[PDB]
Parts: sequence; C-alpha cells; structure tokens
Amino acid sequence: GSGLSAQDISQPLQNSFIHTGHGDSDPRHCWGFPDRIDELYLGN
Amino acid sequence: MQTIKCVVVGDGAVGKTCLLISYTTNKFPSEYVPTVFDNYAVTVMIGGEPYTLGLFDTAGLEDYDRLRPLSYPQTDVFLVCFSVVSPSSFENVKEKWVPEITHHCPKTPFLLVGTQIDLRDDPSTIEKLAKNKQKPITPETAEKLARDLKAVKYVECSALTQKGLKNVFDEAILAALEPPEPKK
Ligand SMILES: Nc1nc2c(ncn2[C@@H]2O[C@H](COP(=O)(O)OP(=O)(O)NP(=O)(O)O)[C@@H](O)[C@H]2O)c(=O)[nH]1
Ligand SMILES: [Mg+2]
Repeated sequence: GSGLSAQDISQPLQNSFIHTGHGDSDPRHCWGFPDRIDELYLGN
Repeated sequence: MQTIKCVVVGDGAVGKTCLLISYTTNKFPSEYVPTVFDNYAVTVMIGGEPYTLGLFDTAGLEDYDRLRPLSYPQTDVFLVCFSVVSPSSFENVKEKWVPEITHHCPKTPFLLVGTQIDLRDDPSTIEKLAKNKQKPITPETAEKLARDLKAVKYVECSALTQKGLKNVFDEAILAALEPPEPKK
C-alpha cells in the first residue's frame, strides 16, 4: 500500500478506468502555450 | 475507509485528470477537450475497503457549460499549480495565488506539484526566463514556498519523463484521505 499517515490507504490504484463520460471535442486549439485554463473550462 | 474530493483550481492540471490520464494516455502535446467527459466511474480497492472516490471535473463544453463548482469550493485541500519556467514571475505567482485561494475561501490549503521541471531544466526556455531572470524553480524551490504557508508539500512528478506522477498527486488526495503531518 501507499502509506502516508492516513490509515495507510492506497491512492487511486490501477484498474480504475471503466469510462463513463461523453464529451469528446476534437482538436480545437491544441496546447501551444502553457497556463492551462481554470477548472471552470478545463478544455477549449 | 474515508473518502476524498479531487478538485483542482488554477492554470494547471496539478490535481486534474492529466495525472492518471497522461499516466495512461491522452498525450500532453496534443489537445485538451475530450477530458470534459469527466465523472468517470471506477471500481478498485482504495486501501481501507473496496471503494473508489469521485473526481468531478468542471468544464465548459457540450457536456455541461453551465457547471461551476470551482467558484468557491468548500474543500479542505486545494491544488495549486506552477512551473519551473519563470522570468521573474515568482513574486507574482506567490502574491497572486496566496491572496486568490484565500479570497474565495477564508484561508485554504494547497499542494505544490512538479512536472515541467523535466523540460524547463533545459538552457533554452531558461534563456527566455533570462530576459527577466533565468532562475528555474527547482523541485526544492516549490517546497520552500509550499511549506511557507504550511500548505502540504511539493513532491516529484513529470508528464513527459514520468517522475512518479502518483507521488505528488497522492499527496494531494492524501489531505482528503486523512489529516497528514507537516515537516517542521
Ligand atoms: N512544473 C509544473 N507543471 C505543472 C503544474 N501544474 C500543471 N503543470 C503543467 O500543466 C500541464 C497539464 O495540462 P492540462 O491541460 O492541465 O491537462 P489535462 O487537461 O488533464 N489533459 P486533457 O487534454 O486530457 O484534458 C502539465 O503538462 C504540466 O507540465 C505544476 O504544479 N508544476
Ligand atoms: Mg484532462
């Protein structure tokens, strides 16, 4: 396990990806310059 | 058991999907949008007992352009991003984040993460910083400012060379998995 003064619980382990979302927005403006967009937007 | 709430705020992934996403795929130098389909349901063993958390990602696409949870999250452990490349902006980031993260929430903790450190280490981008400074925020630097406000801790991570990823991101969720201890 992980272990870090917290019940020694293992962070988001593996096999944790079933895919349950829609979205899917083809390349609009890619990522040329840093400074990601706030979590309010996330993607372009 | 104890659960967690993965919510990142800022101009960087830090505690976003980029961690597990890029860790598996999606590529960094490609595009950023499809991720809008967050709310991924997973089933694994989160230390204690078989269970998984729910990372609710906010976006502005067809999925949900009306959402807005990052407004004033009542979380206890926020996620502050940054980058080694800095042309004398360090003074701004500090005086721009500390008063921001606290503005929305009366004094809200955070965690420093490293990633670009892999490339910024180059003497090229550095030269761009040289225009105003040149001093690259070393993995130890972020830790200094991070502890300055008793945030949490700056761990190693890289979405290009793979400097752990889960390590730093593990420290972010850790604050939610259980009350961690500082280093003083
Ligand atoms: N050094 C450093 N870099 C950071 C930090 N936070 C974010 N970054 C940079 O910001 C990038 C994150 O990209 P981002 O667009 O947020 O990821 P994503 O949106 O999850 N990917 P997707 O395209 O699937 O949505 C990383 O490659 C990293 O270099 C930080 O604390 N330190
Ligand atoms: Mg993403």
